[PDB]
Amino acid sequence: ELDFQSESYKDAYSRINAIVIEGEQEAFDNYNRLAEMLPDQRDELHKLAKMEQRHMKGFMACGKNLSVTPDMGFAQKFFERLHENFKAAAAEGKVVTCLLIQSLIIECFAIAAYNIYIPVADAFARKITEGVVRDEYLHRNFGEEWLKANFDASKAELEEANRQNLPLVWLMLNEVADDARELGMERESLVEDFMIAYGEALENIGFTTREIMRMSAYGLAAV
Ligand SMILES: CCCCCCCCCCCCCCCCO
Repeated sequence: ELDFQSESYKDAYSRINAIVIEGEQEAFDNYNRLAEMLPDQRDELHKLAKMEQRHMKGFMACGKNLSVTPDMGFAQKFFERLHENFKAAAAEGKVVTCLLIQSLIIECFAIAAYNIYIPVADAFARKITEGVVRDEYLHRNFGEEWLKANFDASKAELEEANRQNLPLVWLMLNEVADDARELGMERESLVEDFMIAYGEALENIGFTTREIMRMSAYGLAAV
């Protein structure tokens, strides 16, 4: 009983949908830079970027389906600080920090958003998103397997990158709140599903329960 036609919904949608398009666009780029920095896995590293471009096109289609023009300007600025950190990190061969930003933080944020979105999405959008989500399950998380295979060498930079970057996702959660509520996506649910995905991700890489509690609390304990 959400009105996908009303002006509130389309308005909030212009920004939310833009965020996802932009996030996919930057994932595409990011996974290309990662293809350079790790030329060795560039094959698998190139397949993911392409996959996100597909996903990006899908969400664009979700936009026209609702006859909504996505505010791509607002979306660019939503990702800017994290995009800056990724760029700077990338410049300096800091591949661990790049993977944490893209493979862990960005992709946990998206998986959380997609699952909250589905049960309240319109028919077309729900289909695309179910597809996107399936694609994410049925492919290895590259950066996560890498970081895991390389944990001891990467542990310290990860903790640092987590301190530099986790708070920015926290800002993004607060910024996206109003509009997401309009779409029927509860803010509490998003924070919850994010932490669950991120915490599990940090476990898989090699962090202990105590380390995971410490690292997860870095955004919210400042708030
Ligand atoms: C039309 C999609 C609805 C879900 C919107 C989620 C609200 C904000 C989260 C955006 C996260 C974008 C990350 C994409 C990265 C891709 O790998």
